Amino acid sequence: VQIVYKPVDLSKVTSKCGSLGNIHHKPGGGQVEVKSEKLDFKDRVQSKIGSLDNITHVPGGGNKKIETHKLTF
Amino acid sequence: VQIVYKPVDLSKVTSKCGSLGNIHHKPGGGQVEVKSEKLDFKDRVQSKIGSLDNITHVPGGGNKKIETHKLTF
Amino acid sequence: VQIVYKPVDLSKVTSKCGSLGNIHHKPGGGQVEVKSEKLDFKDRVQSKIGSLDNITHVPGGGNKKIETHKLTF
Amino acid sequence: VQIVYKPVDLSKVTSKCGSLGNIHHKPGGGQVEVKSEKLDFKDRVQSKIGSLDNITHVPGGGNKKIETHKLTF
Amino acid sequence: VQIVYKPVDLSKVTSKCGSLGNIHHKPGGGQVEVKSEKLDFKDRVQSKIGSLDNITHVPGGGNKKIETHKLTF
Amino acid sequence: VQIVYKPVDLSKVTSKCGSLGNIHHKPGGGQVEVKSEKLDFKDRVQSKIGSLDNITHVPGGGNKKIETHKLTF
Amino acid sequence: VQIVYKPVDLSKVTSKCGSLGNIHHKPGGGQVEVKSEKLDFKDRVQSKIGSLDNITHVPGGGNKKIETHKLTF
Amino acid sequence: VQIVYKPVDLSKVTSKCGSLGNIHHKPGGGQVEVKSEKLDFKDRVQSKIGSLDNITHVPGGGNKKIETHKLTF
Amino acid sequence: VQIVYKPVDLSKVTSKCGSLGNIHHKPGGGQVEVKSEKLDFKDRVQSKIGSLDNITHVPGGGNKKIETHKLTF
Amino acid sequence: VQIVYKPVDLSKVTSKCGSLGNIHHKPGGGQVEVKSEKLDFKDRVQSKIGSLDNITHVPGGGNKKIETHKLTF
Repeated sequence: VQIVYKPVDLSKVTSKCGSLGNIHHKPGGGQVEVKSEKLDFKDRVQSKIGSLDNITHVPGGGNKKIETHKLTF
Repeated sequence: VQIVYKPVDLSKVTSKCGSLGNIHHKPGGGQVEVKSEKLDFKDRVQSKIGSLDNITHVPGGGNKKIETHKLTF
Repeated sequence: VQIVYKPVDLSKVTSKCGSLGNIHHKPGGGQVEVKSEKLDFKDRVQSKIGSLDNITHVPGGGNKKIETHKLTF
Repeated sequence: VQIVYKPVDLSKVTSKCGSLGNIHHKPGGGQVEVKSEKLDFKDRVQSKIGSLDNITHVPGGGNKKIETHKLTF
Repeated sequence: VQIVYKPVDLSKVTSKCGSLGNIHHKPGGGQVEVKSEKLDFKDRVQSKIGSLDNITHVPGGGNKKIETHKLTF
Repeated sequence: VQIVYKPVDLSKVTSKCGSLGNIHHKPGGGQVEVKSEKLDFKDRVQSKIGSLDNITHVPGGGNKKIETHKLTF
Repeated sequence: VQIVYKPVDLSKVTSKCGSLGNIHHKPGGGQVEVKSEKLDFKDRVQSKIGSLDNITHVPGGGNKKIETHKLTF
Repeated sequence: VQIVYKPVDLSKVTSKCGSLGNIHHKPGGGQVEVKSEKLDFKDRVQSKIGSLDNITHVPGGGNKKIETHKLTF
Repeated sequence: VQIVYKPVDLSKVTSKCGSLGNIHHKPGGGQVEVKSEKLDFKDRVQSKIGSLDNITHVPGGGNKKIETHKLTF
Repeated sequence: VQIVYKPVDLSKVTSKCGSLGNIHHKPGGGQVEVKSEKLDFKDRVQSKIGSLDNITHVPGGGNKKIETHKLTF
């Protein structure tokens, strides 16, 4: 048997911004509490427990491009 | 048997912005509580327990493009 | 047997914005409580328990394009 | 047997905006409570339990385009 | 046997807006309560339990285009 | 002229409580707004403007006794 | 002229409590706003403007007794 | 002229409490805003402007007794 | 003219508490804002502007007694 | 003219407490802002501007007694 796999891609992902400006992010603080006797995790776990966070993700043009090229028998 | 797989793509993903401006995000704080005796997770778990977060995701043009090219027998 | 697979795509995804402006997002804080004795998760679970969050997702043109190209016997 | 699969697409998805303006989103806080003795999830579950959130998704032109190209025997 | 599959598409999805303006979304807070002894979910479940949320989805032109191209024996 | 003023009082004000118990007062938050150009107050004014309060007055027996003894010509 | 003023008082104000207990006061937060150009107060004013407060006044027996003994010509 | 002023008082103010207990006061945070161009106060003013407070006044028996003994010509 | 002023007082103010206990006061934080161009106060003013406070006044028996004995011509 | 002023007082202010206990006061932090161009105070002013405080006043029996004995012509 014969297989040919030549997927072509000629693509653009473009972002044009003149100016972002004055981003103000001032969060007031809260309170967080957790109480859990026994905890048992296994096999590829990614958890977040009792967390009070604040993020400001201001990329000056942040673009993604994902591809996946699978081939199996 | 014979297979040919030459999918072509010539695509644009464009964003044009003159100016974003003054984004104000001031959250007042809250309160969060959890109480759970026994916790048991397994096999590819991603959890969030008792979290008080605040995010400001202001990309200056944030575009996605996803493709998946699967081939199996 | 013979197969030919040459799907062509020449597509645009465009966003044109002159100016976003003054986005104000000021949430007042609340209260959240959970009490659950035993918790048992398995096999590709993504959960959110007892969370008080606030998000401001202001992309300056945020566009998606998704494709999936499957082929099997 | 013979198969030919050459679906062509030449499409636009366009958004033109002069200016968004002054979006005000000020939610007053509430209260949320949950009490559940035993919880057991399995096999591709994505849940949200006891959550008090607020989102402001103001893309400056946010457009989608989805395609799915399946072929099987 | 012979098959030919060349569906052509040359389509536009356009949105033209001069200006959105002043969108005010100020929700007063409520109260939510749930009490459920035993919970058991399986096989591709996506649930929301005891949630007090507020969303403001103001895309500056947000358009969709979906296609599905299936072929099987 | 002659005046005699000997008002006698031998009074009890009693409260007997065995046990108060579990008083739960969890108010959900609201929103309040006021807009008033010019405000002019004088001469023994006690006002409350634009206030979102919550009180829990649980005295373990709270009793009043008031008297006023006036005499004039 | 003659005046006699011998008001007698032999009074009790009593509170008997065995036990108060578990008083829970968890208020969810709200939002308050005021906008008033010109404000002019005079002569014994006590005001409250734009206030979001929470009080828990749990005296273990809180009793009042007031008297006023006036005499004038 | 003659005046006699011998007001007698033999009074009790009593509070008896066995035990107060577990007073929980957890207020969720709110948001408060005020905007007032010109402010002009005079002559014995006590004001509160733009305040987000929380009080827990738990006296172990807090009793008042007030008297006022005035005499004038 | 003759005046006699011998007001007698033999009074008790008593508080009896066996035990106060476990007072929990955990306030979540809020946000407060004020903007006022010109401020002009005079003559015995006591004000509070833009304050986010928290008080826990737990006297182990806190009692008041006030008297005022005025005499004028 | 003759005046006699011999006001007698034989009074108790008592507080009896067996034990106060475990007072927990953990306030979450907030945010406070003020902006006021011109400020002009005079004549016995006591003000508080832009203050984020926390007090725990736990006297082991804190009692007041006030008297005022005025006499004028």
